[PDB]
Amino acid sequence: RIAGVDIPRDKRVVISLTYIFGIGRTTAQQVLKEAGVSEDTRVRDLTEEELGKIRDIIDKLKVEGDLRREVSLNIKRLIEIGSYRGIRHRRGLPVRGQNSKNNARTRK
Amino acid sequence: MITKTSKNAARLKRHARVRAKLSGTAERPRLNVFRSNKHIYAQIIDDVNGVTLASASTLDKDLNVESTGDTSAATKVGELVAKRAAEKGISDVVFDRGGYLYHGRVKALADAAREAGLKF
Amino acid sequence: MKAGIHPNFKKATVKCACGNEFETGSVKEEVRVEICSECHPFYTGRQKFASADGRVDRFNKKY
Amino acid sequence: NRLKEKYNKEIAPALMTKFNYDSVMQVPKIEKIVINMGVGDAVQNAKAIDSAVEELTFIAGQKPVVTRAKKSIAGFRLREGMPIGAKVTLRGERMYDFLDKLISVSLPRVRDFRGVSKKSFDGRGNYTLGIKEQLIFPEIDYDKVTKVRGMDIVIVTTANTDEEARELLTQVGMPF
RNA sequence: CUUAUGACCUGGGCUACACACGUGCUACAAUGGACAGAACAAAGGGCAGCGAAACCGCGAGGUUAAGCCAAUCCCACAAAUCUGUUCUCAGUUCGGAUCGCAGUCUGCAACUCGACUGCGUGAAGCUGGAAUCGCUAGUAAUCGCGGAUCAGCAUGCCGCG
RNA sequence: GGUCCGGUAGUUCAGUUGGUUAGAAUGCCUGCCUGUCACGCAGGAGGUCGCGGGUUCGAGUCCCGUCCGGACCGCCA
RNA sequence: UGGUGGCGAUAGCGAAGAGGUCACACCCGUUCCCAUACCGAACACGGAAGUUAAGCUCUUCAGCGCCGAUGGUAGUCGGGGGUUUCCCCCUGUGAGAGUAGGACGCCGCCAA
RNA sequence: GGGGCGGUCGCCUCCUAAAAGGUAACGGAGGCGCCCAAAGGUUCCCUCAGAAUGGUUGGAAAUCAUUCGCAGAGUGUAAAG
Repeated sequence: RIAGVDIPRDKRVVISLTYIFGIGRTTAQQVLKEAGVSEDTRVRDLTEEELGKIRDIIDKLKVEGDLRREVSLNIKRLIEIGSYRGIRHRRGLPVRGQNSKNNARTRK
Repeated sequence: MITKTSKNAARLKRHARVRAKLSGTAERPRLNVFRSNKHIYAQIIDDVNGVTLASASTLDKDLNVESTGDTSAATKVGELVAKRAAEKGISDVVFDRGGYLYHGRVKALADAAREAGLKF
Repeated sequence: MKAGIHPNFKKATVKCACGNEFETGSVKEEVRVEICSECHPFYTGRQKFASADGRVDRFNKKY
Repeated sequence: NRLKEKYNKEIAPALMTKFNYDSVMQVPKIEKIVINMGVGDAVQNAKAIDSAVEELTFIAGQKPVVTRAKKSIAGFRLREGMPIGAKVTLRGERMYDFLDKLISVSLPRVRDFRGVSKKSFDGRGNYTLGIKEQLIFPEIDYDKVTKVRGMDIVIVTTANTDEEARELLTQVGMPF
């Protein structure tokens, strides 16, 4: 729809474009202000040109179809590059130096 | 290129299939048709001697019609081969469609022969 | 066509967002297209005009 | 229709000069596009195929055919006789209509797209494609779809070798 | 023992990880969350230190720098609270875990092995079995704020309202 | 030597019939209680069916054969 | 050259090469009979734009497949022996997988 | 192949069976005491099993597409034809 992904239609547009992969709340709000399309709209009943002038700005920033693969390529680069950080990523152990005695059930 | 069978080659199996059940002897000869995409032929065959009694076609040298491939020509060639049966009269003939389906120009030939008077 | 068991088929034009045309049939009557084959960058030959792309391995601490 | 006009006018002449065919009707021609649904049924819910049938009759222009399983295999708990998968063949103006929709709207609307696979060939000039999403043309009512099983696409040509089909499908419009 | 259980030096380890126990912190939400506005404390610290205002930087912070050996100056804009707008009961504008990217400070040095910022991603978790604990009023429960230790590092401790 | 029985979690028995689900006590592990241990209270895994072969979409459970045990009989001179 | 037949594929499967004005067939488009458990490739429907590409017909070849007696044997009827769970002699009879080669068609009947 | 004990007693299929039919044994192998309102009757139309290659859920095989493929597959059920 917007960039591949659909949008929950009955909500505010600022909350709704964060469901796409690549922009959070703060980054969404400033591109939405540059878009100039109100920023307090229900996306169910906006019009087509204010729908469409954000396409060009999300084209020149970057989203899932590119961020997913570049973070994948960078992380497998870190994998086979031979780093301690890469081998920790491989083995599922924590990476940011946290202790493995008592925690990190988020991984493994 | 995908193997598309020849329509005539597929037709031979159905014609042999129907010919296994029936054949045209003396004083009970076999009707025979051809349904080429441009012309319709009719033939009368005696099997015990391998000879033909009478025959007709759309490309006969007379009664040519701009149809020459339609049901009007089918009726005309049917009653043509009906009088061809009549002069050396058999007055009886068994039916044998040539691996076709009894609905179209073959049917036109059939009731052409019927009302012209070759008893089936 | 066994009638009734097939849905209705009719002429149904295409409006891309870029405004490109296409003489198309569909079961519906009208389709809004967000991105066409003349503007989606892979079918723009090879990234003709839709790109924000590039990748380097840069090792620069000179500031 | 438009594709038929372009194929008659320019596609077939260009390739017949390119392969130097003596008879101009030795030209390769796309024969049938068949769309085959497959459900991992195995007696889980009857309504999966009973939804995919009328989804595919909206994707194409006519009703599909519920395929019949050949033999039972208990490796899926598949009893022979209960229905699995759907199929529909497309030909005539219909095939060019569907390929039109494909090239025009469908592949650009995939969530992520790189070039179509280089060597999905049979070895004898046929091609097979696998897509993961039902979102082919945008006027499917996308809110009604529940399951996410995409489609299987089989184009059959009169190509005897892979190279002629490979070259002709380029000017058909398949990216590579 | 002085031809090492004594010294010197570099690097590593004291921070590991299939699991278990304890003590704490934070959540599972609308007596809420986000955004704007309005306030109202005590108690301490500051000279190889506190470092104002102003300017730059989205922000961590950076720059020139006022004053203060302090009931003058600085740390230092307290928060909870109240008023209004919005969200409309969902794994969510809850929750932020873990990760990728780009940075800030300190320090010879931030990889094992620091903290912080802007990003993007967004985890489990929708009140917790058998059990079991603290607490007789400014207490409990919640709300922030100081200090020590100190190049940098606090959810811990001590104390303050 | 013949005939008939059974061969299942570590142990003991169901399921072995229902061809189309592998279960129950006990044991073991973890947590709770107790000063500690034992009782007692919460949680959890396990076997993939004596073996081999054959039928069927599909065998623990159908049919043969091999092995292990048990019961019965092995008589008339 | 087309239609239809009989002969054990000695008829085939292969590999190559030619043909189409006529005939045959690919083709054209489903409108009305009729149809596609979905569809004019399929059934039919009614034409004739170009096409020997395929189908089909002829030309060549022993690669495969097929047919194939001659003299040899194995076996065996009947006699006759022997050291006899099996061997031997004679009058006959005649194995097949092996080659000599044959064959990559023979005869009609109706429409050119 | 003394009786007892064991096993068997009717019907169907193959081998034993000596190239017609038949042919015994406590000889060698299996099945049957049904099922099918169509798994019949006619009419009409097709054609397998397996393998190779592509295709996602999806594979060792679910469903498609192509090619090879005399019969390996089916033929309600035992074997034979």
